[PDB]
Amino acid sequence: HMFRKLAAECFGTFWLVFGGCGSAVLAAGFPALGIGFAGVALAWGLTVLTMAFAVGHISGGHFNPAVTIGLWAGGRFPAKEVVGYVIAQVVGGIVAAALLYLIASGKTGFDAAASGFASNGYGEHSPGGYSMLSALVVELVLSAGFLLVIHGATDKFAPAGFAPIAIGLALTLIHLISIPVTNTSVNPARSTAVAIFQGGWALEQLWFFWVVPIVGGIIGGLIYRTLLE
Amino acid sequence: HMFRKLAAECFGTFWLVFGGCGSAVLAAGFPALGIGFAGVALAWGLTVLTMAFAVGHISGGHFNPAVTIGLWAGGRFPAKEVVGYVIAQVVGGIVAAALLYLIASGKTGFDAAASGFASNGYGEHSPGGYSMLSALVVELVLSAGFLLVIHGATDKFAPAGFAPIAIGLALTLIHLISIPVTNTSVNPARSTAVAIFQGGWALEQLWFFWVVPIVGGIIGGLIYRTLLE
Amino acid sequence: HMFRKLAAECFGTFWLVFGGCGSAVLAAGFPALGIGFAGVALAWGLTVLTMAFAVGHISGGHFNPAVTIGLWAGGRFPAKEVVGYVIAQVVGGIVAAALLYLIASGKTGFDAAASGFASNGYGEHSPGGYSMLSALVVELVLSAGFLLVIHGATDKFAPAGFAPIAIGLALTLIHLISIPVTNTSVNPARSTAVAIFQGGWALEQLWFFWVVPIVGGIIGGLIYRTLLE
Amino acid sequence: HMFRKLAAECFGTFWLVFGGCGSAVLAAGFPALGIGFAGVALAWGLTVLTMAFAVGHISGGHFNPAVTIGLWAGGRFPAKEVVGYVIAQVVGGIVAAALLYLIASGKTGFDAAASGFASNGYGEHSPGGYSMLSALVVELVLSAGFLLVIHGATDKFAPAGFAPIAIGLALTLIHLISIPVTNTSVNPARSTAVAIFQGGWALEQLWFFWVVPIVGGIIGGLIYRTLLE
Ligand SMILES: CCCCCCCCO[C@@H]1O[C@H](CO)[C@@H](O)[C@H](O)[C@H]1O
Ligand SMILES: CCCCCCCCO[C@@H]1O[C@H](CO)[C@@H](O)[C@H](O)[C@H]1O
Ligand SMILES: CCCCCCCCO[C@@H]1O[C@H](CO)[C@@H](O)[C@H](O)[C@H]1O
Ligand SMILES: CCCCCCCCO[C@@H]1O[C@H](CO)[C@@H](O)[C@H](O)[C@H]1O
Ligand SMILES: CCCCCCCCO[C@@H]1O[C@H](CO)[C@@H](O)[C@H](O)[C@H]1O
Ligand SMILES: CCCCCCCCO[C@@H]1O[C@H](CO)[C@@H](O)[C@H](O)[C@H]1O
Ligand SMILES: CCCCCCCCO[C@@H]1O[C@H](CO)[C@@H](O)[C@H](O)[C@H]1O
Ligand SMILES: CCCCCCCCO[C@@H]1O[C@H](CO)[C@@H](O)[C@H](O)[C@H]1O
Ligand SMILES: CCCCCCCCO[C@@H]1O[C@H](CO)[C@@H](O)[C@H](O)[C@H]1O
Ligand SMILES: CCCCCCCCO[C@@H]1O[C@H](CO)[C@@H](O)[C@H](O)[C@H]1O
Ligand SMILES: CCCCCCCCO[C@@H]1O[C@H](CO)[C@@H](O)[C@H](O)[C@H]1O
Ligand SMILES: CCCCCCCCO[C@@H]1O[C@H](CO)[C@@H](O)[C@H](O)[C@H]1O
Repeated sequence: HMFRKLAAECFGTFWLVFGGCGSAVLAAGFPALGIGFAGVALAWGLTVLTMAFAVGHISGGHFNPAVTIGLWAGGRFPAKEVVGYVIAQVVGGIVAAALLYLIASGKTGFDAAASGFASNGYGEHSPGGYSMLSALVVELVLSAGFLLVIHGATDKFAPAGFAPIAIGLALTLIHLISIPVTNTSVNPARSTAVAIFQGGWALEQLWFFWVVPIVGGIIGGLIYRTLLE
Repeated sequence: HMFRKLAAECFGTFWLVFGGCGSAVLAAGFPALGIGFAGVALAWGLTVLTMAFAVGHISGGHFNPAVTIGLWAGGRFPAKEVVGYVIAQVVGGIVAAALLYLIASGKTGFDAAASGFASNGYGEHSPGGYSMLSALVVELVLSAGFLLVIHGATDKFAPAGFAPIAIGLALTLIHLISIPVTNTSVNPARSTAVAIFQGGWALEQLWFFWVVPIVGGIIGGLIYRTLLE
Repeated sequence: HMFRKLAAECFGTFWLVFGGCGSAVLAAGFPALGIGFAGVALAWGLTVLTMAFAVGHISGGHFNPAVTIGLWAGGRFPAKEVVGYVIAQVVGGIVAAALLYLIASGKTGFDAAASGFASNGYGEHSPGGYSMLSALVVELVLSAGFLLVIHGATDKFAPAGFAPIAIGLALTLIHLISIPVTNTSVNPARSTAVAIFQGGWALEQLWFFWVVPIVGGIIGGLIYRTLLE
Repeated sequence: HMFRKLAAECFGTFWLVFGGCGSAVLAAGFPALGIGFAGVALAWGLTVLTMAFAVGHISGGHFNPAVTIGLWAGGRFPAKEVVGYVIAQVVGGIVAAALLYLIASGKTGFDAAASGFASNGYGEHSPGGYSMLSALVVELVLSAGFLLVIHGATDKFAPAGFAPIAIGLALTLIHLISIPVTNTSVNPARSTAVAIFQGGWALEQLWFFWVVPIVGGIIGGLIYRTLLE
């Protein structure tokens, strides 16, 4: 049933934004004991590992408009189901961002706009001061690579069952490399969710984190489909 | 035999409290080399991963009254076995908390009451100063999500064998997000165990960490059963 | 062939001491970027995960005299092969400790005696100042629990293939809890290897880390065999 | 088809250098939140875990001239395919190093030569001041051990599917031990890639990190083939 797959994609994407962004906003910078980028990166991949095992057998477990569209371009997913996944994914992420904003507001001094609310940005809004070109190349390469890993790990001849470990851990890796550059998107639903609550520059740069992750995912699906499969 | 399943749940829950709380009390804040929240979060999920692989095939490996009751509500576990699991779980956790208190007392300056002995709390007793509403929402969402992941990872059509990785790592993730908010419960046996030895406010707020994790687990079982399965 | 199993146990135990102790001596305290106890704990479990997958199908992959003897007591391993495993394990660990001492000496200021060379100790020689009773209880409980996890993860009805993940990660967990107490033994071959090169108090307390890990392993094998299996 | 296997080895090795070196150059030392050696070590192993699951079923997933040649020496891979793998691997790594250098240049003050651009070195160029002998022994032992783990984890009687976890995590472990000594090579393609852009001493010491990782891999393949298999 399409409706359960959509529900799976919705809950899945909530889990991803709530855990990934949640761990950044609530836990990364906690004084002395905070989890850092490494811990945020771990949380990211675990959201996908845990939900891909929980609901992958229902929707395919994309939880990411760049995954859905890259699987489309890779010949693994039908055109007709794409938009519904992307919508489910966005809604899921917004609901998680909203519950997170509520949780974060329960601590004195919380300020979504000034902290950035874990939004992805480049230039002045890159966590490490990286240029827009730096942001483009990193997001493109890692979106491509994420898709190449998803395609291959779910290949016919790939050992059955492990895809959720491969894919989720691939997202940890992605974050271990790129947080300093863009705060790591590779996911338009993820960038949209928190940008809405950040409410300023995150909305002005949001288009970047629709365009680049998607193109990158497309490229990754094409590489697998035409050169590897 | 019910007796071995109870024993499995008892040893399992001891392993969870001893490792999870043990790593927090003995190792989180160790000067210069201590493991932080990220390391506590890792320990948490590994207690469940390791025991779910060790004794999951005996009891189902709940190790958590919110898991048992959420599996009940999800239609995966019988009413008649619930109370015995919960009792086993509580006893297991108390024995671990007691052996831990003994281990911790062997270091000059240990003080269960003043340190909090890894107890879950909100408000004044949240590690990060988060309100009661912040604590409710986080514990509710993550208890629900823990149950959704348990249900899905053990679904008929979920690949056999991986559930312990999915579930245990889901608990790491849960801790990576919420330690700052409540010290992370999602488990009434876990909160009760150490609150007894903390012996003050942890006992006054303990009811919260029975009610919220259970309701949350219930909701998660209901979501899976009615919308996903 | 017994000879290959011994060789597997020997190489295995070298891998464990070289990686576990190696990461502590070379990397834990590296200024600013060092890996801490959490990273040492991760290295520990990965030595066992990686070798249990590499040579578990040859020897059973014990790499630990407390594992061999606890599997004996659990009815999973024959008396007649025990001593040969323990010998293989000790030799393996000593060779790793020797190559490590050589590697560590290649940096100005290295001093095995004064640093402790990653040796296990209690009292004055506990990393965190914990008493002998604290050391006994922690080592006993965690040795028992390690054995309970090994027995269960390799149970007939335990899903085939995952034991190396369960067991190796159980050792990470063990280290996440107890490094501050004893530097974490649960392994007489591991304690002997480096105590020889530390060459002072580590040799005076070594008996503790033969007796306690073994008794603990025995207890864990007995718990599984009589109450769980 | 040889061409796809080469492409798999090429993309694979790019993924390894881009993630491993990428995480070091972009994220290790990030102020306050940076990922450290432990996080770099995790990234390393995840590059191999993720690509071995994605393309292992295509090429065998070596991503490392020391792996290819050690599998040769172990009797697991034909002489005639070796050079093509090594070439693919080197090209892959250089392309990743180039895209990384471009990403890193987008931040004020980046200087590949002075930072070392994550190059492997010994002596004056060891991160921790370790001698050349220290560097030889560590790289030899860990290259050998990496190969022993690869051989065993892919043995006939090794449980099917887990090799990518065993091998990838073995690389994390390798890095947890040796970064301080050499920045961890065990991979000539990895050392060559960044040495080209470092452009000074990294090129003068590069031969070391061809010779030692290869000899070590050879030894590891020989140990398995003659003593364990
Ligand atoms: C699915 C929801 C996507 C939301 C995209 C909306 C883009 C908003 O656009 C932004 O609006 C803000 C006005 O409040 C301003 O801060 C910015 O100048 C403007 O670019
Ligand atoms: C699927 C639902 C969301 C679709 C993509 C949202 C793209 C938002 O794009 C944003 O639009 C603004 C225009 O108002 C511009 O001012 C911003 O610069 C741009 O980031
Ligand atoms: C899917 C979301 C829209 C993607 C359209 C691709 C081209 C967008 O192009 C960009 O739009 C920005 C404002 O939106 C401007 O600030 C940039 O100058 C413009 O280059
Ligand atoms: C299964 C065991 C559950 C124990 C729940 C008992 C609740 C105790 O209640 C508490 O008792 C303390 C008196 O010692 C006081 O600190 C508190 O004011 C009181 O709320
Ligand atoms: C299964 C065994 C334990 C059941 C749940 C214990 C709930 C304890 O609840 C506690 O009770 C006290 C009443 O004395 C109150 O004062 C505290 O505020 C409350 O946290
Ligand atoms: C299972 C444990 C009891 C849960 C009962 C749900 C309602 C409890 O309600 C709460 O009890 C606390 C004291 O116990 C009071 O401090 C709070 O004001 C009260 O709201
Ligand atoms: C398998 C190898 C086990 C070695 C155990 C030997 C116990 C050594 O015993 C120790 O010897 C040292 C003398 O050099 C002294 O530092 C100590 O006082 C003494 O207890
Ligand atoms: C299997 C090979 C090693 C067997 C166990 C070694 C036990 C060493 O035991 C050591 O012996 C010394 C006696 O000289 C005592 O002085 C020390 O206190 C004690 O730690
Ligand atoms: C297997 C290694 C020997 C274990 C024997 C168990 C009893 C050892 O007993 C201990 O031996 C130590 C010196 O060895 C003394 O310092 C202690 O006082 C003594 O209690
Ligand atoms: C596959 C590509 C391998 C490149 C190996 C080339 C070895 C370069 O050699 C180096 O060249 C530099 C001149 O630019 C100098 O810094 C060094 O003195 C010299 O050793
Ligand atoms: C497969 C393509 C690369 C082959 C190995 C490159 C080995 C480079 O070796 C380098 O060569 C230089 C000679 O110019 C010496 O000066 C350096 O000391 C040495 O590191
Ligand atoms: C595959 C790359 C070449 C390996 C050849 C093995 C012997 C190299 O030998 C070394 O070469 C270096 C310059 O290249 C010199 O600095 C050293 O003194 C020399 O020992």
